Amino acid sequence: VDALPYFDQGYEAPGVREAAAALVEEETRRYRPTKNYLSYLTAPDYSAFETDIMRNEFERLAARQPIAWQECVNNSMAQ
Amino acid sequence: LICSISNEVPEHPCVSPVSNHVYERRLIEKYIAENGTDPINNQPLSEEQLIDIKVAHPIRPKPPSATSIPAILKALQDEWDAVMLHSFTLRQQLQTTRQELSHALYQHDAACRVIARLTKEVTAAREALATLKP
Amino acid sequence: LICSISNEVPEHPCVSPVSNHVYERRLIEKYIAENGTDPINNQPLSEEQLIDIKVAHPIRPKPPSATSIPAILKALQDEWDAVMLHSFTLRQQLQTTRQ
Amino acid sequence: LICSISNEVPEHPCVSPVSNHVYERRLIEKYIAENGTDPINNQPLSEEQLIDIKVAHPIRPKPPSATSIPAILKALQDEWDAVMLHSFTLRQQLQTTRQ
Repeated sequence: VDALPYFDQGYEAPGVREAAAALVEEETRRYRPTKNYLSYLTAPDYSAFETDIMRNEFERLAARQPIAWQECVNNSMAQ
Repeated sequence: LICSISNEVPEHPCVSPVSNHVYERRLIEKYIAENGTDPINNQPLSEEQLIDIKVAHPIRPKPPSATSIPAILKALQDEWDAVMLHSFTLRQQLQTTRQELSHALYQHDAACRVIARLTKEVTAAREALATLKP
Repeated sequence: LICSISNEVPEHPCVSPVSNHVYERRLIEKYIAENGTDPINNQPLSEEQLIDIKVAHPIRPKPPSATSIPAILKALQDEWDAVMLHSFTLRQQLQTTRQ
Repeated sequence: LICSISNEVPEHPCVSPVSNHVYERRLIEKYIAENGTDPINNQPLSEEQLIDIKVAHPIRPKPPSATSIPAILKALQDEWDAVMLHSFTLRQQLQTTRQ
């Protein structure tokens, strides 16, 4: 269970490149469920539980969607 | 007035011992109540260790020519657009990190199986080479 | 302004020069009459400090209603920055998974 | 309950124990920050004059519940401040005509 990257200098990057990912692609081709990674990233997620409210939902919909007698003296006096 | 987790005028500002900033009563009390930590710095903190001060914090900068239209409109769409881009970017970043973490676990277990089989074959060939001379 | 209890009502906006707030003559009269104190901060006050209107005239100078302009910045403050803190811890966990 | 130096709905109204008036935390914070004094009575005061009040305000709209339009409250308060400035200039002109 002891393999140092500096132990064998002859093979490092080309040493395990194709064949290693070919056997790993054979096991992953056999089966590839998800346990430790999905269970580890499942609890914190990104934004899930809290989700806030109000401007969070309105700002999410705005994120998915990139899109007179007094009135003269009102805007005029305000200017 | 100026705060990292508030950026407004708080009613009861609360600061963490690791990072001192004005925090809301429900955010620091509920967040630190569920899991003790600092909200802004993500540093370990306790509820009883929260600093108690009356209107005390640093300030921030701001350009000149402050008006109502840039504040309301520019600040509303800029802050809401930045928070939305940060939430969506964190969503895609956490999802892609979960998929890449799944592929990393598959390559870790499969690479461990190939390393175990190759190590057992190397030990078997080494033992056969050692016992093959007699 | 317009709120629920909390000694808030546009009738005789009494303010005592101890803890400055907009109160009512009846609420501060009976509440301060039983025991002198503030409804929240529990600041010392008496009934003699109570006045009506603001600077003059009968009735009351009714202010505008409560639009919760700073309260929206407080709620969106803690909610936004809260999602940024949870997303920050999730980003640190994602960095550990990448490590 | 209209404040003299604010007139906006106070979040944490403050007053100096000199004269009876409704002040604001920002008015006494910046005004007393530049030069220590009382706005209403022009009396000397210290940093202990401005208080936190007691209950602030119990604003129900604070969870806007999908409204997400701060431009209504900010634009309404800005329009009220501009109308207060126009009414102040009109009161100054009418005061000059009365004099």
